[PDB]
Amino acid sequence: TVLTKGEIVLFALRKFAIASNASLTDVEPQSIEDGVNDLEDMMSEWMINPGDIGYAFATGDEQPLPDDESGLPRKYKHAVGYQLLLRMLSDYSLEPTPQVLSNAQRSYDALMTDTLVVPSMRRRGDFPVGQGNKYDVFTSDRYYPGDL
Amino acid sequence: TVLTKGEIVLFALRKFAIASNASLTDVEPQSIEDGVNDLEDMMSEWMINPGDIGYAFATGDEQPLPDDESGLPRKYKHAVGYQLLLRMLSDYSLEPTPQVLSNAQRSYDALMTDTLVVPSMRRRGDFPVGQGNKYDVFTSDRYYPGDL
Amino acid sequence: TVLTKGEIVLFALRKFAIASNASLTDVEPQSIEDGVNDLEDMMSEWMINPGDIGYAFATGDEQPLPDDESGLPRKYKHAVGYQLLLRMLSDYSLEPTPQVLSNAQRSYDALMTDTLVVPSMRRRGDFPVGQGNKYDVFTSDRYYPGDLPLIDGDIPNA
Amino acid sequence: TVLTKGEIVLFALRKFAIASNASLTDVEPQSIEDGVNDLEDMMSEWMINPGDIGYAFATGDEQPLPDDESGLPRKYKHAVGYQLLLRMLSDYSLEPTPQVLSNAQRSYDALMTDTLVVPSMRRRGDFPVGQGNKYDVFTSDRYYPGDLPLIDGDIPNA
Amino acid sequence: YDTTNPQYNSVSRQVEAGDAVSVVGTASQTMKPNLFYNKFFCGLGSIPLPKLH
Repeated sequence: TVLTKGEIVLFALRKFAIASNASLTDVEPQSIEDGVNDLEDMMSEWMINPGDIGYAFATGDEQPLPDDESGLPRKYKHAVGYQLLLRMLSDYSLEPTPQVLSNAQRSYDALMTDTLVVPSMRRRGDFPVGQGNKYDVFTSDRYYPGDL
Repeated sequence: TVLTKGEIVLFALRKFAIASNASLTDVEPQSIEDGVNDLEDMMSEWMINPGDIGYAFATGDEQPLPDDESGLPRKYKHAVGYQLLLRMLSDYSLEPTPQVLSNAQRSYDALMTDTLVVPSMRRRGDFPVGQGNKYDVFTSDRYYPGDL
Repeated sequence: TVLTKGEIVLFALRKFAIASNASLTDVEPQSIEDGVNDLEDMMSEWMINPGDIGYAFATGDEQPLPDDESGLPRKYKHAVGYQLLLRMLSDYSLEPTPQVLSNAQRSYDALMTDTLVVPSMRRRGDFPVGQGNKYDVFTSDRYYPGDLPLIDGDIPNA
Repeated sequence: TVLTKGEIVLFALRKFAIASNASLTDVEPQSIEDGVNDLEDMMSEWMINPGDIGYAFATGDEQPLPDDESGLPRKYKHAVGYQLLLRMLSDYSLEPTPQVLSNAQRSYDALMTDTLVVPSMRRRGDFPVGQGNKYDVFTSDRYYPGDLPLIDGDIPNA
Repeated sequence: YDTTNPQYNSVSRQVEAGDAVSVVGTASQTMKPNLFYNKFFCGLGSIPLPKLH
């Protein structure tokens, strides 16, 4: 099982009952390619605030196609789909429900939990190391190196 | 008495009366496959925040099936089913009721009660060890280890 | 006496008037079957927050049977039935009322007060015992016992 | 790859379904011209407060055309399109929705995070340098420069 | 044999494909070998152990 942009877009469309397999009415491929374009730009914009999650972009000149693989794990599928749903409902001029908002918030919090990393503050660089660290023989530093 | 994906999905659909014996409605095939793959994706997402709970995944390139053995413990059935119902209702655009929300919260709390850790913070590493422990002078046992 | 699972399920249905003895229309067998099933899932989950309360489970992977003996005291049936009703109301597309909620809360509190713990935390172990307790050479007891690990000559690290 | 003002305006129109490709089979050239002119003016305004982000204005004096290349990186187009949509919605007299407002807010906030500087506080200039910094041997003097220090000596005025 | 950092070369030429190799010794001989080394070739230490209470 490998996640694909088309699969993500279809999931986002189904989750709010705009279009699905069981439905008797279906949307033109223009809408599908607009959705995959929206996914591409949103995930390219995601390179700054949330960070990097392993998404694979179009190789320069080539346009994105739904049949290609994004490379994301199965874990981030709901997060990506819910964000795409929230960004795409306005196209059909609809309003998300509170339950949908809560589910999207929970999954986005899970994504932040996965991505989170906290730094550590190194010593200033003029801080003495102390006579107890054997700076004469064991360590060559009389003061901490600082940030690298 | 082992659990099955088909059994878990059916419980969720009956709980809001989308398909149940009390109503005269019968399961539609399309609703069941959606339940199965939604359950699998939700478990894949759950592999982070609630932690591993014993779910058995589908071997690569093979789609999950309702007859496959889930491997989940019996006690987690209500929690898993209620979370599935909450992330399912948007498909039919129903609205959860306060009692359903309260039951889901109760089941989630009960499930989370059995997975607490309380990491029990350890010693520092340069903290002196007193003379009451009668440490060995040659060994490096005058101070606490305080590491992995 | 027997306090059968089917009796508990019928109690839960009766107190919300889904179907009673003085009713022209009744529920079909599989509704009772699902009620008993949900009863046992709820009771199996109840082994975490409220703790074991003496429920008897089906051993030997048999399907639950409504006429089997639950094994619970009669002082628990109202609480069990009320908690079962709150889980089962949605299936019948109905919503709970303030009086039912208050009764369920009261019965649940009555059940809870019967299963207290009061862990009564211990003393440390390096806390000295006073010189007035007259400790001795052989029995030790100069300091309070603690976790008291059982160290074996083999397995020295652990 | 390449970002075109025409496709930015088309995205802005589609995101509120003023002229989409599924609901409606019509796009108006007057709307396109108004949108591209609004984008040009808004970028000219943005040149000061949020700072330059790499947009290219029309050289000379001929009016911009939708087929030209904006030069914006693809990670800014959502913010640009949303901020444009909010500005041009009055003409069709359609009020905006809270979801659209929230999405525009998040996109603009992300752009703001991408375009931060956070400058540091330089020394005053009359603040003495410590005796332990070894002046008269190192390049340091008794006092901080308080201005960009000389880097070459061939150009000593600055 | 590094062509970017020649400072650490310790052999005349690179081991290219098809070079001739051999194994020193005999088919299944068994023997007790002699040894020779410098002071700083190998190092040995003994970790002291803690007392069990």
